Amino acid sequence: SAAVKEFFGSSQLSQFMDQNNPLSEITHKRRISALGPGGLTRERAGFEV
Amino acid sequence: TPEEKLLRAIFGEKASDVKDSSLRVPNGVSGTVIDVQVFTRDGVEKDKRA
Amino acid sequence: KSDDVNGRTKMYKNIVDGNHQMEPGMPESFNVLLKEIRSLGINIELEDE
Amino acid sequence: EEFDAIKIALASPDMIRSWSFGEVKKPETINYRTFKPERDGLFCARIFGPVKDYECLCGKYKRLKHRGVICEKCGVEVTQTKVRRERMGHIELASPTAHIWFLKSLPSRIGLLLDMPLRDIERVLYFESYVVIEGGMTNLERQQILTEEQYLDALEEFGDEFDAKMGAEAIQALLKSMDLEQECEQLREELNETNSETKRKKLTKRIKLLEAFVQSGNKPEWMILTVLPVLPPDLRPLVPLDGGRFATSDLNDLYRRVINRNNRLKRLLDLAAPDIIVRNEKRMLQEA
Amino acid sequence: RSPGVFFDSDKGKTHSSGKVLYNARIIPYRGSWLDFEFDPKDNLFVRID
Amino acid sequence: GITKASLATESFISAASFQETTRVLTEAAVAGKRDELRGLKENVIVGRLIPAGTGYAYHQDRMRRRAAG
Amino acid sequence: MNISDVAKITGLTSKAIRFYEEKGLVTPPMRSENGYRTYTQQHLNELTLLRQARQVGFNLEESGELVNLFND
Amino acid sequence: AAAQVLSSVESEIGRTTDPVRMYMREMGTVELLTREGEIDIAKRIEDGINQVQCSVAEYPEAITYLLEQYDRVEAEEARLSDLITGFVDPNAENSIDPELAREKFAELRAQYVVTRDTIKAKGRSHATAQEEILKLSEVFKQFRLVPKQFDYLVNSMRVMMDRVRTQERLIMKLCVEQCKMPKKNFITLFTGNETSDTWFNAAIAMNKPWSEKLHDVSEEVHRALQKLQQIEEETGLTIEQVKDINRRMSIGEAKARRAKKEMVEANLRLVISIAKKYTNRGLQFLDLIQEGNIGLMKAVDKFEYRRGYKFSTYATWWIRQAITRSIADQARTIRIPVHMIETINKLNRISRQMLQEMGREPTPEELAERMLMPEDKIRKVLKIAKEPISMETPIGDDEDSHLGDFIEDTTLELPLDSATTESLRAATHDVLAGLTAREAKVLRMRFGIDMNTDYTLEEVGKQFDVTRERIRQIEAKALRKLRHPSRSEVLRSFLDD
DNA sequence: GCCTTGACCTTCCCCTTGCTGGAAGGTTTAACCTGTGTGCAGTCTGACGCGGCG
Ligand SMILES: [Zn+2]
Repeated sequence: SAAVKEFFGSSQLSQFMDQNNPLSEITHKRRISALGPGGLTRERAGFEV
Repeated sequence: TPEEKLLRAIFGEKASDVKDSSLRVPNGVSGTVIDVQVFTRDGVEKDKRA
Repeated sequence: KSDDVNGRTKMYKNIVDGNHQMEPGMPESFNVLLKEIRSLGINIELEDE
Repeated sequence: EEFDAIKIALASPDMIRSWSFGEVKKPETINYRTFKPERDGLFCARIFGPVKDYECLCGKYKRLKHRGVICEKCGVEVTQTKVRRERMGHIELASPTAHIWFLKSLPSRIGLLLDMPLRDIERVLYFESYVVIEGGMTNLERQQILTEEQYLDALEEFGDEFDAKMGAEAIQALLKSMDLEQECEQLREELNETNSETKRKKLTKRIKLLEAFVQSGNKPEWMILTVLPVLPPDLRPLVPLDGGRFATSDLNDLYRRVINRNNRLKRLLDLAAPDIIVRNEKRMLQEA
Repeated sequence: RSPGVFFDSDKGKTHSSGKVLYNARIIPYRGSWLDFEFDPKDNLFVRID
Repeated sequence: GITKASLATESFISAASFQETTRVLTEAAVAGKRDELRGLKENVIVGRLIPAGTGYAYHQDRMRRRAAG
Repeated sequence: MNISDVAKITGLTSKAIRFYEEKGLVTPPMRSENGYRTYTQQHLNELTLLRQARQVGFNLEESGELVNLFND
Repeated sequence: AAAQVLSSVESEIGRTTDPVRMYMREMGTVELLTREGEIDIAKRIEDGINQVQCSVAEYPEAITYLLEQYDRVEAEEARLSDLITGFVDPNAENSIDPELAREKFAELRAQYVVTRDTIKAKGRSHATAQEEILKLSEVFKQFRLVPKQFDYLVNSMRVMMDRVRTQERLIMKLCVEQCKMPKKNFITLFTGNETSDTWFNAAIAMNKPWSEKLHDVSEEVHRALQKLQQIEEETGLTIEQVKDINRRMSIGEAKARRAKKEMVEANLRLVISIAKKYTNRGLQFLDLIQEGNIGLMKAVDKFEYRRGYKFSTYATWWIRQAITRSIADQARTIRIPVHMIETINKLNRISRQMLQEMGREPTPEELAERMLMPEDKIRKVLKIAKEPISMETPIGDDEDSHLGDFIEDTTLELPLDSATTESLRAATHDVLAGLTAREAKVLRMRFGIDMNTDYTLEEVGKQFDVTRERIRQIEAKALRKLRHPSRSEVLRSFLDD
C-alpha cells in the first residue's frame, strides 16, 4: 500500500487535472511524454528525438 | 517596558490570559460567502453550530 | 534593502523624519561565508588599515 | 568595522581553540516534551548563548540588571540571543585525521610535496600497509613502504631500531620530520644539471610550493586535524512549522554521528581491545 | 525504448580514424544489460552494465 | 585562454566565484595570500564603493590615504 | 534479601517501605554493591510491627516507639 | 594462507575504498574453531588467571589482605550482599553465614600469624619459613580469586612500582642525560648493592675524568637517591620476590589477553549474521557491527564453560541486548528513552493485527482498551512519534525551490514597532517634564524609566524618606494631575498600544 | 504639602499526615544458530590534466 499510494500521489506523473475547459481535460488525458523512469532527460537529449 | 507599564498605570485595563488567532480576509481581497463546512473528530462534542 | 539591519531600521526612521540619508553596514551573508570556511580549518581574517 | 584587506591561511589548533567557547561531548539536541537544549550537546546555551534576549535556560536572570552574570544552576551567560550566529564551538578528537581537500583534489599538494604517490597514501590510511617514518639503520630508506608480512620479516631481522607505522599520525610525524630549507637549495642546484622537460617542470612546481610554505609562516602538520570547529546552531537549525513538525538541516546528522564514534572509540581505547576493531573504527571516522 | 536488441554505429569518435565503429545492445524489461562493440583496431569487446 | 586568464588572477575572490572554487581556495590558503581590493567584484561583495564611475573619486582618495597613513 | 519478596510476604510495597524507612521508624537495611536494600529477619519483623501498629492505630511516631522498644 | 590472498588482491585492488569489503576480507582470514577451541581456550584463561591467584599468595608488601578486607566487610557489624559471594567460596573440587566465614578465615589467619616471624629465620626465603609461605599459598590455591576489589590490591602493588620504577627513572632523569655515564657498568653494580652508597667509588675506580666533576646538582642527585631510600624505609623489603610476583600475574593476565582474542576472531560471522537480521533500515551497518563486537567481548569476558552449552547462544542474546539498546539510544535527532520506544513497538505490532482483522486501520479507543490504558497516552505517543523532515527537501517539483526558502524569522523585530516605542517614550518623558521634578524622578525609579533597574514602595521611600501611605497617595495625585484631559491626547493613540 | 497611625486585603511561599503514581534510568537470561551486496545506474560530453605505459 505504501508503494502504491506514493506512486499515486508523489510521482512526476500524478498531476492535478486541469479543469479550465473540457478540452484541457481530455487533451491532458491524451498526452504522451518521454520523461521519468526508464526515460529521458533534457541534458541527456539532443534534437533528433 | 516601563513606558506602557506607566500607561497601564494610568488606565489599568489589561489583556486577559488568552490571545487572538482569528482568521481574516487577506489584504485587497473581497467577495461573497456561499458555503461553509465543518469536519470534527469522533467522540468530541459537536458544538451548537456543528 | 536586502541584508544590513541597523541600516534598514535607521533609515526607515530617518526618512519618516523627513531625512533622505544613508548609513550602510556590511551584510550578514559575508560573515556567514566566513564562518563556513572557518569550519574547514581556515584562518581567514581581516587586516586593519 | 572598517578595514583595508583580507588575509587567508590555515588554522592552527591553538587558534581554533581560541575562537571557541566550549567543547562538545555528545549528540543530544532537545527533549521530546521540553523542547530545550541539554548540556554539552549541540545547542547548549552555555557555549552558544541564550535562547532569547537576556534569558537563561531556567529564567534565573533577566531584564538587564544581571548583565555579565552566568546562571550557575545551568551555567548559561546572559546576553542577547543574537550570538546564535557568532559563537562557534569546537571538538577534541581521539586520533587525528586528514583534510580531504589537501590530498584528494587534483594535485594532492602533499604527496606532491613528498614526491609520494597517491595510492600509497590511501593504502596507508585505510590500514593496508605500514610505512617507514625513518630508517634508523643504513639498510632501509625513508618513505619506504612495507607489507605487514615483510614488515614482520624486517622486524625479526631487527625489531627495535627502525621507525615504521600504519595510519595517519605516521604521516603527521613524517612531514613533521622534513625541512623546507635545505631541500629547497638542493632542488635549486639540482635544477642546473639537467634542465630537461620533466625534471624542469616537477622541480619548478615543488620548489615553488616549498618556498610558499617557507615565507608564508604556515606549517605543514597543520594540514591535518587533532581538532575541529563546531558551527553555530542557527546556520544549521532545528525548527518547527505551525503543524508542530520540526525541520532539520541534514548537516546536523553529519555532525552527530561523528561525535558518537569518537567517544565510542574512547570506550575501546579504555579497554586496549584488539587493534582490528580499532582500525575499522578509524576508517569509519575518516570516511565520516 | 522497446526491449529486445538494437544495433548502431558511430562516425569515428577517433576522428583521427574517421571510420565506422559498430556496436550492439540488448535491453530486457528487468535486470542487467550488455554491450558488444568494435574497437578501431579490429577487435571485439564486451561490457556488462 | 579566457577562462584561465580569469582564474589565474592576482586576486582570487572573483576567481572563487564562477569556476572550481575548491582548487582556488586550496592554492590560496597555503601561500598566505591577501587581496587589496582593486577590482570591482570584490568591492561589491563587501558592499564598499566600487573604484569606478561616481566612486573613483573616493577610492583614489583612499589610495592616497594608503600613501598618507 | 530481595525487596519485592519481602514486600509481598508482608503485603507492603517498596514505595511504602521506603517512606517508613525515611521516617526512621525501623532498622535501616544495608544496600549491596548494586544498591538493593539488604533486608533481614530483624527488618522483616520490625516491618510487621510497624505495619500492624497503625492498624491498631499507633501512629507513625507511636508505632516507631513500639519499634524502638522492640529493639529494647 | 589468507594473508597471501590479501597480498595478491591488494596488489591489484581496484582502488577500493569501502571499509566493508576490507573488514569482511580481514575477518574471513581467521577461520572458525569449534567444539574444542571453546574449552581449551577457556583452560588457557584458567591457566592464566590461576597463575595469578597463585601469585596472589604471600604479600608482605600488600599486607592489606583478604583478612583485612574480611575485617572490612564485617566492620559495620554485618553484610550478606555480594561482596562475600566474591570472597573465599571453595568450589566443589549462596549468601555465606558468619559461622562458615569465621571458620574459613581462621586457617589463613593462622598461616598469616605463623608465617611472618619465620621470614626472619636466616633468610627471607629460608626453606622452613618459605615452605610455611608455600602452605599459605597452596592453601589459598584451592580457594578462588576474589572480586573487582582485588584489582585495587593489585593496583596497590602497581602504585608501589608506579613510584619505585618511576623514582629510578627520576634518578636517571638527574643522572644519565647531563654528563657522560657508562651503561655496561651502571646496570651491573646497580644490581650489585642497590641499598647503600657502595658502588660509587667502585665505579670511579676507573678514575673516570667525567665523574670527579660531580658538583652543582649532586645535592639533587643524592636527594633523588634519598627518595628511593625513604621508599626502602616505607616498604620494608629489598624486592626480588614481589617483582617476580609482578612477572607472575603479568604473564597470567597476558595469557587471558592473548586467549580470548581468538574467541573474538572465532565468532565474528555470528555478529554480522545477527546484525544483518537487525539491519532493518534504522541506522547503518558498521556501527551496529562494532557494537556487536563489544557485545562478543563482554560475552566472553564472563563465560562459564562447565555448563556444557555452546558459547554461541549465551553470547548471542547479550549481543542482541547491546545493539537493541544502542539503536534506541541513537538513530534520532530526538532522544526518546527506551520505554517509549518499546511501547511504540508493541503498539504497532498490535495495530497490524487490528488491520488484518477489521479490514481497516484501527480506532485509538479500540486498540487502547485492548492495550489496557487510556486514550490520552496513546494520543500523545502518536503526537510525538514522527521524525523531522529535512530542511532541504524540494517542495518544488523540480529544482526551482527548496523548503528552506519559504519560512520566516518570526522572532526578531519590526521597524515600525521600534519607531512606535521610541515615539511613545518621547511622549512619556515629555509628559514627565511637565510635572514636578521629585515626583517624576520618584516615578522613574518606581518604574525603572531611563535606568537599568526597578524599585518599589519601601526602597524608593527610604532612599528619599520613610513615608509609605502618603507616598501611595502622592503617586495617586500624580495620576490626578495626569488624567487631566489635555495631556492624554499625546498618548491617547497609545491606548491602542 | 511633610510625618505617620492603626488597622485591613491580597498574594506568594512554606509547613503538617500517609502514602501513591509516574518518569528517567540501570543490570542479567544458557537448545541453537558463524562472509554484504540487493537493486542502484544508465553509460551527457568536450577540453584539459595527468599517469602509466611505449
Ligand atoms: Zn536559567
